[PDB]
Amino acid sequence: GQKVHPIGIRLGVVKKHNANWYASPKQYSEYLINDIQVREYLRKKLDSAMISNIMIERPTGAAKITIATARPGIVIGKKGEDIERLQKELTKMMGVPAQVNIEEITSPDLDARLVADGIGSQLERRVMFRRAMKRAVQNSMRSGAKGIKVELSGRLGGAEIARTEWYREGRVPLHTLRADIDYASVRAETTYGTIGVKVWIFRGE
Amino acid sequence: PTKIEMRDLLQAGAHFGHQTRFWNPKMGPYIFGARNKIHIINLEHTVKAFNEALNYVNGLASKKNKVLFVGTKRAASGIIAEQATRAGMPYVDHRWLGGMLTNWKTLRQSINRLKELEKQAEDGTFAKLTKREALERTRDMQKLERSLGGIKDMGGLPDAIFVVDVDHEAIAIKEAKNLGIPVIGIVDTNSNPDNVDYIIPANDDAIRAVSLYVTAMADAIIAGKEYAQTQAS
Amino acid sequence: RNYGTGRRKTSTARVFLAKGTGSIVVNGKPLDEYFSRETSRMVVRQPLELLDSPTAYDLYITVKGGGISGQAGAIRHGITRALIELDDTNKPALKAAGFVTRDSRQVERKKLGLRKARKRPQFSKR
RNA sequence: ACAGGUGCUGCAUGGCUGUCGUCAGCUCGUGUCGUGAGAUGUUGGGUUAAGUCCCGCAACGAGCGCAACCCUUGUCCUUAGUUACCAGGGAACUCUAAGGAUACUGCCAGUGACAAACUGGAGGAAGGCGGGGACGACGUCAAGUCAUCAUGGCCC
Repeated sequence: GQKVHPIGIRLGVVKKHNANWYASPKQYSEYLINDIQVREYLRKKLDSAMISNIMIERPTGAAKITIATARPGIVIGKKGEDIERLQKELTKMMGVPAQVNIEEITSPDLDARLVADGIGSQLERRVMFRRAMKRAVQNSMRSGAKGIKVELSGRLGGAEIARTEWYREGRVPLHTLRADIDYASVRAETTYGTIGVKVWIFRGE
Repeated sequence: PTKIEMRDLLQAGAHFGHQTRFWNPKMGPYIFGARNKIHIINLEHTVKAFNEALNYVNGLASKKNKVLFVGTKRAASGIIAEQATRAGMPYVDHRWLGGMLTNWKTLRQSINRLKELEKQAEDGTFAKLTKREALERTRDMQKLERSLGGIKDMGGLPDAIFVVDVDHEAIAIKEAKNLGIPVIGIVDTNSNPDNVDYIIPANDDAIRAVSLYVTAMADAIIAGKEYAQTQAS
Repeated sequence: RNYGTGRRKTSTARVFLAKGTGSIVVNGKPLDEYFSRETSRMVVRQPLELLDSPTAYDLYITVKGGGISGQAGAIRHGITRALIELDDTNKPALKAAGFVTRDSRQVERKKLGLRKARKRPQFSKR
């Protein structure tokens, strides 16, 4: 526990906030609470389709939610009937129409959250942690990442003593502020406890 | 020009060895004697060794084989370079990097970096660079080329290594034994003549003698090339 | 009408040089009335006097921000900026005095866990 | 059915944090050496804030650390001039807040291995890392937190 968040330290130099609205000092708190509610609802509902970058920007009441997923087809549904239900469920627990327009991740091996959640799903499927970690490294490296680091922390393989393991390939220079490093941290709820999964994908400058 | 005579070797002083204290006992066979506490080489042996070596390099050049010239001593620094450019063969004159040959797959990256930097300095990409940073990349080029200038166009292991002063270039001999490729080497009367397939007893310290040996090898290789060019039509 | 802008730690001054008797009016008030500090008075009148011309130029200064000595430093800097305007031969002497350099010193911020910019709390081994 | 539990186990854990320590280290691939644990690289001559850089060198390269990229302050320029400013309504100035300029050992003299570099000088608002911050390597303390939270197990 001695490292800054890669996204947060880069929030203004090369990255952008995944929430772009403006409020007044009194309105801001309720905007933020509603935003966090929508985010947690979305991440629990669309847990099948591999969404990674839900972005909330609300211009004057009406909002424009933008989810980026690697599998837009399943979350949109047939002719677009799941997306309408999602639209109205968002609108119900926000103020007025939440236009959710859905992007597409054309390289799911370069997004850190998709890699981390894949490793997590494999871990909850009682797959060897070393093999899952190495598979993710290989997949990202041959998909074209300039660097990938993946850290697995916890009771790995049912071990009584938790340990931290990791693999790195490429550069992933955390201290460089202009590095374009995607980062994700998820948890796999195994049968022996929680295993934390951290993924750094360094893509350029 | 495949047989070198004894007279020019005597003129160049290819017989002056080293002090009798520094001699290698394995060098005893081809030693004439010891005058004024300096060993004298047997030119009868030296000329026959040169004859066999010249026949070998002529055969390699006629089969379009590649021979690496190696010498980093002050006596053989520039002569190796100029004769290698004459013969169109790779050379090593500044310093033999540990692992030029055994670790050849790693040196590929350094040679490729040198080639990329030459290709960008040809068309000119210093416009996008600053005054100091362009000089930084240029000093990178010069430092990297000074180390790998002769082997930048060798592209794979050579089929023979011609070393001057085996004792100085011991690392090259050990690497060549490691990889199995033949060694044509010049041995003074203090060095180890083992792992040298073509032993040439000679003085490797004299500037004139070294120039004579390297030039003779160069003409042998060039004559091999001209003979090989006779089958085009 | 030479114009100089001087700056110090927080105060900013604008001075107007014009050949005259030597009267200095700061913020529409005389320099002595404005500055109760003898040191501040000397600091203001120093750039005029190192080159032997105190009573040669009339000065109209307008200061803002800062404190009593920061404003004096700002006026000195502005007077130097205006002096270099009429003649560039005075610039070497001003440089040798060290009046043309703007003092970049600022109040160092208070850091976290420290009681001041550099003052730390008391430490006990036990 | 269950919910609920600030009930227990930080010595089952995730996440988060302290600390050595913003110390300059910590490693890996290939090559080579050793029966081997390992070594080399990473040591040496200098130099630096720095494993910083140069030169040597059985090493050749790379990675995370250092530095830089980020924020603030120091001078100037440009766009703009209100609710800001006041030299003579003005579009000067301060200021405000965006975008840039400058600073690079760039030039001079010496010392230095024909080096890296250091010492002094000019110009400049600033001179060598201009000042301050954020950024905290592999790891160590079964370090702290089950009472933010999440969670394996135990318990009501």
